[PDB]
Amino acid sequence: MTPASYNLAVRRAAPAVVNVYNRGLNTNSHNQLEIRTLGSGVIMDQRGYIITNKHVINDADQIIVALQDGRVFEALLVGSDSLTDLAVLKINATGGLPTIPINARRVPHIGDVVLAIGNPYNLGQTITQGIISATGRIGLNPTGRQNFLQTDASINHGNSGGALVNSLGELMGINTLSFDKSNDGETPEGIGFAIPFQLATKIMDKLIRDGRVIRGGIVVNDLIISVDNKPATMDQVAEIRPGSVIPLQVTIQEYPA
Amino acid sequence: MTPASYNLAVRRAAPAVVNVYNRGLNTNSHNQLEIRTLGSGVIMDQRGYIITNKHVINDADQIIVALQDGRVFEALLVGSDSLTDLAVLKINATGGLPTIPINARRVPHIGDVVLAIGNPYNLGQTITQGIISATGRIGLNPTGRQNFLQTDASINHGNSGGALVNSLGELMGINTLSFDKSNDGETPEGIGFAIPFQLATKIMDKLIRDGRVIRGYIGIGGRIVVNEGPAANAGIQVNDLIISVDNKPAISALETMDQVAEIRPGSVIPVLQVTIQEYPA
Amino acid sequence: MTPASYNLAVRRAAPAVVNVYNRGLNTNSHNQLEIRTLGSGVIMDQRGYIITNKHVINDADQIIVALQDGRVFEALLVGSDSLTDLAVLKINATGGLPTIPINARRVPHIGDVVLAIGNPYNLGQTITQGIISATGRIGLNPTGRQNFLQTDASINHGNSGGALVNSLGELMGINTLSFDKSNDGETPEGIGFAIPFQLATKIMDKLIRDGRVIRGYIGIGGRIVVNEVSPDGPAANAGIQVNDLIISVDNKPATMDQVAEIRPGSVIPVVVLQVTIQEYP
Amino acid sequence: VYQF
Amino acid sequence: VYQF
Repeated sequence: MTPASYNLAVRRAAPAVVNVYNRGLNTNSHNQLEIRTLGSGVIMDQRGYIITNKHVINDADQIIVALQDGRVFEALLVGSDSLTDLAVLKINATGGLPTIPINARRVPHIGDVVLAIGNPYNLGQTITQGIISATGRIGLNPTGRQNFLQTDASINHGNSGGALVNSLGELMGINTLSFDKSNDGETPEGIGFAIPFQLATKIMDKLIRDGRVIRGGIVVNDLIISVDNKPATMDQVAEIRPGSVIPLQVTIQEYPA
Repeated sequence: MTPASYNLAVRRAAPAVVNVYNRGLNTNSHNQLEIRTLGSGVIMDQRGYIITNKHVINDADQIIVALQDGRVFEALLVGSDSLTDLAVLKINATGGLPTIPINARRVPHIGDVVLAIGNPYNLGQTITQGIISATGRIGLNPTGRQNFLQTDASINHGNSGGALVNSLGELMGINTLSFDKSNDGETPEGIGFAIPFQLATKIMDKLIRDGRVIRGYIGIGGRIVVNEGPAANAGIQVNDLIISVDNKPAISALETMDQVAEIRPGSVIPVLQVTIQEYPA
Repeated sequence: MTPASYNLAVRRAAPAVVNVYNRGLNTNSHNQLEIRTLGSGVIMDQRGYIITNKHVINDADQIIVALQDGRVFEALLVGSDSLTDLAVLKINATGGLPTIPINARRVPHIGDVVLAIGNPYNLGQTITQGIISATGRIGLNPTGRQNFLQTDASINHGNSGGALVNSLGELMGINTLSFDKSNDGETPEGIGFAIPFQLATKIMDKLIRDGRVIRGYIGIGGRIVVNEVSPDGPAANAGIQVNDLIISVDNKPATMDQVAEIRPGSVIPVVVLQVTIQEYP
Repeated sequence: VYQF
Repeated sequence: VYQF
């Protein structure tokens, strides 16, 4: 017998999980190299793109990305989205980059064993083990438009933006937050959230293309039987393209504010 | 290769775990059912009996049960037990019901992987995994003593009344309270308790049968000699022992404790001849 | 079928981890023994040598070791080490002792499932599971270096000194403490440390042999090359240094492991002087 | 101990 | 940091 282990998921995925440092300019004298926040990110491919949470790089003058191999790089903010708290970066690294196992044909199920890869309290890269607790959740929100994976894998400050992989090493999600406070005197335990790797990819490619996110039975609160040319959904509207007319004559466009 | 996953136990057991809402009258000013507390429950068998925690349905003016499949119901409180913090609800279904896999021959082992299934903070049904950290527990603070199963599967507010199942999906226990905020020290991590299924099964039957648990009480509690009641008023002495209660030697005391409790009130019993009474409220 | 379980690891390892109690004579005003602290311990071999944490037995008047089998012993303190926070006790037993399973050729890996064995909050022996989260650890804010194992297996007060084992029940580390962070704003979940068994073992033999861990204090503190934090001592009494590099110490590319292990009292050739190693304060 |  |  051999010790039970998820080392395989570690070897396959961890190298691609990097430490992210959001550095801003301060008034301590001229300190412009002070960390503001820090977190994690995932090298998505050989071109140097990295996914991470928006709140981790917001208002930054400089983003450093560190790899478990030692290398460090000045990072380029290529785009971000306030609705998914997602953000893409780019690191000009030739010589090769370790990448995160991806498997678009995989459906994550509840009960699936997972591992959060990150950099809590900047202690260094750490792996935590849990399972997929739930799917299609709003998480911590006034109710927006996105579904999160819920996990009991332990995530702490510094895990934001890092990877949530399965026992095979396949990206399942981008760890976002950990169910903040509670009502009565009790600290919740084991309730974390990640953005499904599918949404994470749709938003990445969009950010990479338009430098940002282009966002466009059923009754208005009259009633709308259908939209464009298909049954009535409040989700498709955005996936059209600003300046597109569809049946009355209504023309959609940007989703500001 | 394939992804290690306990989703099987999830498909098998989770359909049977439900949301319990403890509603009460005018919680603002005007008469209207307000949601006082949340909880979970487990559907035990097809008749519609559901186990949950007593602390969850106390002072409920209206108890509502919501199935994971969409159905909702007003449930009737068939009964509860304080000494075990167990309650039983009944709902009248007709389309059939998802019931919890129960394997009465299975004996839980320390280290068995388990899944806590419940509705934490009303975020919707969630599953968490740990192991059985310990068995035969909570005897270091005996008042209304009981046996517990210990686990490091994340238990949060809202998980009470819910299920603890093994990798196969079998019911191992009913998640009750969580060891939280010791004193002023700190927040204990991964210490959670559940009533062992066997004890929950014996308590439910009692609740379905009599609407309450009828314990056999005599009158000799000192924390088999009687070292300090209504039953000792005809046959029992003071500082003496008793090899056979009901004229059958149960070696120790704890066994005589349960045996006696298992004895229905009124039944004359030879300690001398004393008749059993019901344990005082 | 068969439930997923780490019970096999529990059955082989748990009998060997003990409940350690620290009792004092000047704790109450009646000078009767009272627990001032408690934690866990691990019986290493049959001579009665048990490893535990220093902070658990510090300044005790009596150290009590309780085994899962019911036996209780008074323990002798053979030695401790601030640097690693390891202590080694000795109970005098007859009739045999349960000893921790050890596989000196097993290399712990990040991702290996591990089980923490101990007495959190004195609830009795409890087992929790997680994985090995990291290796070669502990903050970039040291003082005296000794690296740990990091794990997400729930560790609580009382778990200290206890065992962290893999699925085969092999000893991976000695749990030492759950990162309870430096201040407030949040409670860290799942961050715990343990002294790798290889290190724990070496240190124990050194305490057993010499009653304390003799290291190598040459006299060159800094913040390689001679640095800038503090002033030198007996280390400059042979090699003039206040701001100069250092090639290779003792004929090997230059690292304080050897330094501390060189045996105080031996002239050593340091490239880029003939200094003789001295014992740490 | 016993208090039954 | 360090001290030898």
